[PDB]
Amino acid sequence: NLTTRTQLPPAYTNSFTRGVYYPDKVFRSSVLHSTQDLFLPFFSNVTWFHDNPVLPFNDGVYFASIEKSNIIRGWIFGTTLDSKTQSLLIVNNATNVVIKVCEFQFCNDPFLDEFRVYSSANNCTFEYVSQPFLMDFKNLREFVFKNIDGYFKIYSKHTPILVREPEDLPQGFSALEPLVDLPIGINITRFQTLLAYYVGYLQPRTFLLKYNENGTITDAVDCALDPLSE
Amino acid sequence: TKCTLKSFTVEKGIYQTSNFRVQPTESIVRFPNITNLCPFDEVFNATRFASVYAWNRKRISNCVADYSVLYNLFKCYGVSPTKLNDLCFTNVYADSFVIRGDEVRQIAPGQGNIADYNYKLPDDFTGCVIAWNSNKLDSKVSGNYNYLYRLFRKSNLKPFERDISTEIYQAGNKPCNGVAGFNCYFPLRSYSFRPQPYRVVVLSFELLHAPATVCGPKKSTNLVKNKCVNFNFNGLKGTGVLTESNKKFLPFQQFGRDIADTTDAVRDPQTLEILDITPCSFGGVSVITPGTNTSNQVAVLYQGVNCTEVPVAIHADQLTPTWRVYSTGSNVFQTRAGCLIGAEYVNNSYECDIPIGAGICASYQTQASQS
Amino acid sequence: ADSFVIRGDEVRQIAPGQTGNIADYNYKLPDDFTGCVIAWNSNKLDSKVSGNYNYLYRLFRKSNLKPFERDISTEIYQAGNKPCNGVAGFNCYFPLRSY
Amino acid sequence: QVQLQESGPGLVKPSETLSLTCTVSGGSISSRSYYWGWIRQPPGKGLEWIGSIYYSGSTYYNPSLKSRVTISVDTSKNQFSLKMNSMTAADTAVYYCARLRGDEIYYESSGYYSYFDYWGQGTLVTVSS
Amino acid sequence: LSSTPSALGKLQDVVNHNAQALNTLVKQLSSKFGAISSVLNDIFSRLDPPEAEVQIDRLITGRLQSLQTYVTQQLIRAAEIRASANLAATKMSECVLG
Amino acid sequence: PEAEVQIDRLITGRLQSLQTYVTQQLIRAAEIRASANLAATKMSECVLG
Amino acid sequence: YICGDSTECSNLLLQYGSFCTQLKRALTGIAVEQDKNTQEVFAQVKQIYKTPPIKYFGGFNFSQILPDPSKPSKRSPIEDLLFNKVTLADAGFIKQRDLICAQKFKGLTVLPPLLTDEMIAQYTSALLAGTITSGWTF
Amino acid sequence: YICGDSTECSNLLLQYGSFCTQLKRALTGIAVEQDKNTQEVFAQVKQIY
Amino acid sequence: QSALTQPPSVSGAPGQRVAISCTGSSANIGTADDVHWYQQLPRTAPKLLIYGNNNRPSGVPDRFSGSQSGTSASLVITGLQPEDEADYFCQSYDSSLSGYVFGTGTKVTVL
Repeated sequence: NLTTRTQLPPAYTNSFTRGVYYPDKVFRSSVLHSTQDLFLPFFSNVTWFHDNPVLPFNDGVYFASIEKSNIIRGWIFGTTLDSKTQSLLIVNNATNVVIKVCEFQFCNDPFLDEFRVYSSANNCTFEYVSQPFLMDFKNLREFVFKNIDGYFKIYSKHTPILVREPEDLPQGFSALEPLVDLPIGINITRFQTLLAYYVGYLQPRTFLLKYNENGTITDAVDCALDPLSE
Repeated sequence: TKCTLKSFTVEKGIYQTSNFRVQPTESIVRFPNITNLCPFDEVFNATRFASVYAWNRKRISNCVADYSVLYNLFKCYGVSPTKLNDLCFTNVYADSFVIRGDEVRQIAPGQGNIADYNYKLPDDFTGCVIAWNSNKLDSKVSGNYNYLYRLFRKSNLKPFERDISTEIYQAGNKPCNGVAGFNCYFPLRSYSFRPQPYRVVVLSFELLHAPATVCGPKKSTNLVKNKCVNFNFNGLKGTGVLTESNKKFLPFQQFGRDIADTTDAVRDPQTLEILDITPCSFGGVSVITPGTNTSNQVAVLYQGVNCTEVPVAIHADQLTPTWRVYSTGSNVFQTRAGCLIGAEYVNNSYECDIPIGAGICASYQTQASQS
Repeated sequence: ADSFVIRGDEVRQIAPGQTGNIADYNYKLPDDFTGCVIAWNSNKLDSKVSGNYNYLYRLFRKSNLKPFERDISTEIYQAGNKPCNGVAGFNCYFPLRSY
Repeated sequence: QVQLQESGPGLVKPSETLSLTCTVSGGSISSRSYYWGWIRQPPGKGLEWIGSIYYSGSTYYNPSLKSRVTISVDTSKNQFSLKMNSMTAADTAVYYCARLRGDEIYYESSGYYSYFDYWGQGTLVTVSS
Repeated sequence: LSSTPSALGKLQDVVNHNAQALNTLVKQLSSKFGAISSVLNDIFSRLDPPEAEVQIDRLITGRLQSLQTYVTQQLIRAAEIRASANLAATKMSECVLG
Repeated sequence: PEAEVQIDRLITGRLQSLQTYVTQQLIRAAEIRASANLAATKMSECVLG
Repeated sequence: YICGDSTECSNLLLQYGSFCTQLKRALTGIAVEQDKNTQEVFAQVKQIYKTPPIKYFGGFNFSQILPDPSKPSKRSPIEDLLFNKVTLADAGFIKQRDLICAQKFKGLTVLPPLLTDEMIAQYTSALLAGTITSGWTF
Repeated sequence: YICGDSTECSNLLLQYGSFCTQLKRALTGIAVEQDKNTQEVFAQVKQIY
Repeated sequence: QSALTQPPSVSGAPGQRVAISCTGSSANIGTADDVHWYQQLPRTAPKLLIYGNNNRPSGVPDRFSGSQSGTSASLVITGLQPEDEADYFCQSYDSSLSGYVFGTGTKVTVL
């Protein structure tokens, strides 16, 4: 069902030391690893929204949501959002998550109340109904969506925060553990969400990661970010 | 010492001659305990096949392949065909299709047909293909109405990217929609053979794996710990001792890596524990002699090893547990420089004659005989 | 100057480290080979529609070849894990083939 | 309407051959493309996990059952077999076939969690006799 | 000596140069030198000897160059330490013994 | 597959040229180090006393 | 270091031949040169001198440079302070999570010196006892 | 020196490892060594007389 | 690997709030992920009772739920029913072994 909404100008915010995930499945511990991979640049401009605008997917997207309860209930990925190419839909429906790769045919403003996300789901080629990705304005959720040739990698973290509600994406560090590895062979160039809101874009950078005795990343330095970091 | 110095007379001193190394004793291989076999009858023999421009995947997964039955129906990439039979991986991707005689070398990791325009074989191809020539059996003119060939489009596609649209594409100076003109063509034409379709079976082998489900026909053996063994964990060959790691591996992790580009730990494919890859003990060999002008009696220093990791029982070393072809000596003493065999340790302190290391020196003195 | 008569499909298979009808079943070239392998078309001497039954090759082997080794046998090869029991059946073949 | 039928004999001596079969009663839910497991519960004790299979392969085993005995799925006949060969004296217990969660289509995904939702009635086996 | 941690820097530089040369020799082993893989076992398990031979010849010449470089730096540093030790023995004889 | 075969050759030659230069600079630096130690000793023992 | 020691890679180092032996000769010469350096610096006396049991030297207190017999290292407080300020990274011992000395598994070992720390401390003690009790005469 | 002004050699020199790091640390040590040499030879007075 | 501490029994007086809990290590429950509670009536299959640290499946009523926060997980049962006299089990997904560890059980007794 298509429904009319109000468009707002975007905001911008700081990224601080936030947005570092595990690049590989190899368990390294108590080392300093130099890697050349997709990362969010440190102290960058993360676009901040309060509507559901159609945003590009520039080769990996960091996503974050600060909220009190379950409001943003999922995501939409694809190239074109009509019944011409295949697309990916992730819905966190209360007690489950539904992940579909189909042909689909969406409305202009998909949202959750009821279900008015799309209209048809012809030729479904992937489906996955499982434990909802969303967990526990005190709640902060981080995701990284990385579309490598063959795979859609979602990295996640959930954190109870107590900060100022505007303009205060909190400083500190938290590595983003891998959540799911979808074996989908689709092109993804554009994404949308279902109804704070933060979107940052990944870039191929060189990072130094600190692996502790438990194999968990506790510090990340970007050489490109500053000469001291170099 | 004589052959190292290239002399029949050796002066007094200590000489570094060779390297002490330990043989692998058991030659073990560890595969997951699978009793299945690959149904190759569905692989080699079939009657209907998908097109040259839109082919499909009849994936033979979790089926133990044997390659001695290959010639019951070639070109091979990535791995030479004499040794696909010892590799281990998880899934077999089937990528089979049909071709033409002027297209026998155009669907390849290297060399130029409709597959470059509608559905493509990767250049980074790690599988092995089968070249079956079927004109003399399937004798007909048209292969299929769904088997068609073309010459060009406006753009090439990625490997395994499917676009089979029947429309005029443009490489010229104007767009065309059902319009003929300069580089406005629709070259998609069906096959018409003359004296007969040809068929290729492709089995692509993956990388970046989970714990392996499919192996070769090699029979797995028992796991031997705390001894220098020649091991093979799912294609990972080497030599070393296999101790328990006490490392915090996540369940999807199969290999642990050290500072260098090699494997430090491996998950066992059967009992699912984590085993350290530690190479078995070694050291330099130093030969201590008073000089062949004085005596032929020598003492041997195995540098940096314990006296339990060295051949001590010289009467049982013709079974060759070590890379040292011989084993001599009477008295065994432990020094921080290494395990010294051949010299009797005394509690009297003398001036240093032949240095060994860590305050210990050797000499050829009277004790009454010479030793 | 060792000489013999092959099929045309495997002219280039007289080489070390090769698998094929004559490469891994009947004749093997060493890895340290110094010399040359010469092949020519014999349609002026042996153009026959039917097979020339004085020039044959084996399609199957039981043990791997040695360089410059002859191997003459009339045994029946077993391809499958099931025993052949004398009479050739499914995955049991008489290995000798012809043009 | 999701029911799980279980079958298997209940009394063997040590070092004997036995097998438990788990069949789907006919519901499309918990039929074909689901994760599966077996649960062992001694009499007078609590639940403890022994077996789990993920899609075609990817089998995880209990430390007691690490190399003890294998597990199999015939997907076409909806058969979930756990072999029971030469069991030790601590395996006198009630066994439950159980589906985890998660429908999946056409591929081999990678999830980092686990479940058990629907349970069979439970079959008793005795080995200490 | 307790208040200044950099008082003993002349010895700590010797220890750090030796450990740093060995660690450089270890990280240098994790390099390809233009070959397809830095692992010998992978090249032997994927490639035939007429191509695995030139790949491993590339790797072996890399390790030859690395070892010759390490021994050249060790000879130069050993000459420097020999000069410092000759100065130390001269200072022992002329400052302590007289 | 022929380009980086030749580029590997020319990089290896130029890298060996740099290694030769750095090795000879280290040897000359040791020589100048000995000469500067002698000059400092001569300054202390000839000029300061 | 060159080959993985589980392989026939070592059969192609014979094609180069005399190169590894040249390194083993050169590193042996370096090691013998280091032992010679320690011997030239510290073995300046042929006799091990001792201080008298009454440590009175006209008001000069040498207790911070003379060896302390109450400690097992038999070193001075200054020498015990010096060995604590050097983060030493040798591996000259037989004793075998991993540290930097896991580079031994790549064929890189460390040989222990000929003179231990106790013998160098005894040479230093003999030199100190000589220069206190006898001046430059010893 | 090796590749040039704008020749893409990040796929080329990175295949040989940390070798130019060894050249850079060596030449930096040489440069610091000559500055130390001049400092030891000439700066032997605590005051400018 | 498990470290699952669970009380053996608790008073189950009807119409009264009963709070039960199980606490593990900081690898399965402390990751705030995949802890299940199961209800087992005697001689009856132990059905999945609540999952996702608080998420209720189909058929499970209200006022009867979970309150997990960090290393400790807990169920609240306000208004115990006579059909709720059963044995309650935990299950958590660990990353070091994935041994699918279970609790000892809290057998509620009504009075």
